[PDB]
Amino acid sequence: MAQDALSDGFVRLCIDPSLNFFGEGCKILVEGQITDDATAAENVVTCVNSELDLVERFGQGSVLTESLRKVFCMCKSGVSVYALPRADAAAAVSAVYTLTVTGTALTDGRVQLYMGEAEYSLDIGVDEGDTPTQIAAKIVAAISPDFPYEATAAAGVITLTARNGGTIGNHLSVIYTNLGSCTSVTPEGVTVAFAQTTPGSVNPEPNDYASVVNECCFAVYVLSSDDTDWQENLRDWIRSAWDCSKPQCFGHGYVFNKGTLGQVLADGDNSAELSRLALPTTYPVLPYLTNAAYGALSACSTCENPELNVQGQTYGLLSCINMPESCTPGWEFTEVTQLQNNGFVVSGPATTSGQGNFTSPYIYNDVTNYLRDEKNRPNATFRDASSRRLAAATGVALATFLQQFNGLAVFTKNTNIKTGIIGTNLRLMLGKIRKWASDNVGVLFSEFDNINEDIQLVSDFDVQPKCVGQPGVFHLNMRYRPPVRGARINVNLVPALFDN
Amino acid sequence: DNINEDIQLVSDFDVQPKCVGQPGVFHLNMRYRPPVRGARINVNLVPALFDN
Amino acid sequence: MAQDALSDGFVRLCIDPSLNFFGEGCKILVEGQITDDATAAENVVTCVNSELDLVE
Amino acid sequence: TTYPVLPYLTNAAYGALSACSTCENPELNVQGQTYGLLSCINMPESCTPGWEFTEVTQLQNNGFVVSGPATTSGQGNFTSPYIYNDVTNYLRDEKNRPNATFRDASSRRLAA
Amino acid sequence: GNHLSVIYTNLGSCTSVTPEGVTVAFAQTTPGSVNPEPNDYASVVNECCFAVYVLS
Repeated sequence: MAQDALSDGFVRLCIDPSLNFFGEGCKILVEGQITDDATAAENVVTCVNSELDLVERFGQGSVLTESLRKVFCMCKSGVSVYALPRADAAAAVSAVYTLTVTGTALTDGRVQLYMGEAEYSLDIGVDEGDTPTQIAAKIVAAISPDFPYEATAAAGVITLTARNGGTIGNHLSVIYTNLGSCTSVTPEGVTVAFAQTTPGSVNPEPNDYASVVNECCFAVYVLSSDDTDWQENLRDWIRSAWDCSKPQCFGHGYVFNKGTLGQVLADGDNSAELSRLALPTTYPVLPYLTNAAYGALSACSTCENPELNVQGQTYGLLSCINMPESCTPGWEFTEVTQLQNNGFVVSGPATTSGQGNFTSPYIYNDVTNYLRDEKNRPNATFRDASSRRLAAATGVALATFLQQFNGLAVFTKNTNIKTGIIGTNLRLMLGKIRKWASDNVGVLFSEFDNINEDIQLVSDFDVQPKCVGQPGVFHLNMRYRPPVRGARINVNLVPALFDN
Repeated sequence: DNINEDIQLVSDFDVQPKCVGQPGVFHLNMRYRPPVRGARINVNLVPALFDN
Repeated sequence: MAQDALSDGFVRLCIDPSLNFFGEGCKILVEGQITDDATAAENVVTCVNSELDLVE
Repeated sequence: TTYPVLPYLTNAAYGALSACSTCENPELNVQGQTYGLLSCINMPESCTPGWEFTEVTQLQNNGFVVSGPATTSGQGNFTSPYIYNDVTNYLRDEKNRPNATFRDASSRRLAA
Repeated sequence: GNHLSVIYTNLGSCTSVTPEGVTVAFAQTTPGSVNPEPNDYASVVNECCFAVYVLS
């Protein structure tokens, strides 16, 4: 039994509210810790298809699953997500914090605490007085399973210990939002204190990228760790992906650095391959969540066109992260200027107030840690990440163009081509290359300073000594500039008065 | 390279000793090269920044 | 493998913003005093490549 | 050692491509992603190439034909290989002198 | 025949749901020993022109 309009089988109808027409966007790789209850294989890259399989595959409340949660939040489409799970060192210890409640509530109301991120913050209320600290600590009825820490729920005071060992858990921050003036009435006589009691000690230091990411290409690398040694290994891998010794894969990596001004400036190892997210000691959010948000935002979820800058309050808004409002900005303006001038990406809140509501941050500058070329000359050639993106795009675009000369007859010495032959020579190849370069002014390039000096073609015979040059081998030199864009306006405002 | 040295033709009477050569027998020597074609291009790419 | 456009090995790409196309222009000699903390050999003509090797 | 395909199938495909479907004009080189694609062979994608680039360079410089896949990924889908260099095993000379007279397979066809 | 290779594509996670609890292992137990070595080309390919030879 069938239906008339469909019975003959000319139209074959399929109804599915879960199909996706989008093609396979670029690739992003996320690397972080896992836990024992994970079912994914250690030290092996895998593909992730949606939010839902986390925890089962990558463990409960582990760093990697939390990072992937933001990665899949900033990208509704146009990206492919890959994961590189890592395991904790066997000797690593877990950091410990104590949240000691005190007093005895004597007025009814609500108490709402901020923990790590807006998702892990909870609002819990009490409807009667005379509740001791024992009736307090009922918070555990609200703490989510995904919180990266475990609450002991002891006798009146709850202790917090990280799930993943090492220094990564050494960053939890707890804030009493309603302690100050607010429109929500807080129980009177309640005082909650937060303090640390033990740090982490050991972090894993894998050095095997050449075996797990051997040849597959990735666009953005996100590393959920704060260890300088691990970051240097990733930097070396990206160096390798760009070296001229063999065909290149390119790519750009994102890391963070938390500390005081004098400490953060000590991590500037002139890395053109890294964007370093400088954060202060008093930062109220888990750093790797912000790092993952920035990485996933810049990972072609916006950059389908490589020349776009991830800046400002529109194209650089990390809308997946929420932090409470505060008067203190985190960095002073002079500290911000120093960080920006030394090669660190600085973020800030989208609004300021003392009421303590939730706000999202954004990014002031999209910069790489590059400050000096290989001859130690300071310049801004690779100051912006868009410069690296454009260099990668130009390399591929130029490589595709030159393919037409592969297998084409080449005439040297006597350069007269007999009628009917299919071939070329140096002068005609140079003309075609110049024409292609000129056609691209406005897309890849800015106008050329002197096109007669920027592009040069020579044959291997002209270079090598007699009887050593190989036949059919050519050398090309090309110098170029990327397009310019508005950066700043300095305004002088002079209020006069009506006169004469 | 040099057509005058790359092709040479000689008769048998010129080569074999006297009274041993044969009539209507020739020796030809030819040297040639195959055609050349594009093989590789070495590209140096030197990014800069707008100045002056 | 790397990337499809660069995999076959016909085009071998090098990206280095510190390269120079200029040939060697003719030479100039600079003669003057040094100090005891310099690491250069006295009374020996040597080439200088950039402004930054100085002092030491 | 880790080649994931039956060795003789690749050899047969290469020979069939280089014999008739291409070389009725003897000066063509069976290389690249267009004129040297073995479209009748499919193998899963892999992050590992089988040969490191230095090994590839050594094999090429020692008179061996090397090949690789047309595309790379970790998902494991099917891809076809192609020939990097269409080269014979010729080195040295009948008088023991290194030269490249018969380096390319098209040289033999042109000589014939 | 000493060259067979068997690969489990969906051992790692993929868009195809591999049943859980299933594992397949592959190994060799006995190799080959002897191959033919004919030397009679002069009688079967006697003066007939072939452009390409394939040896499987």
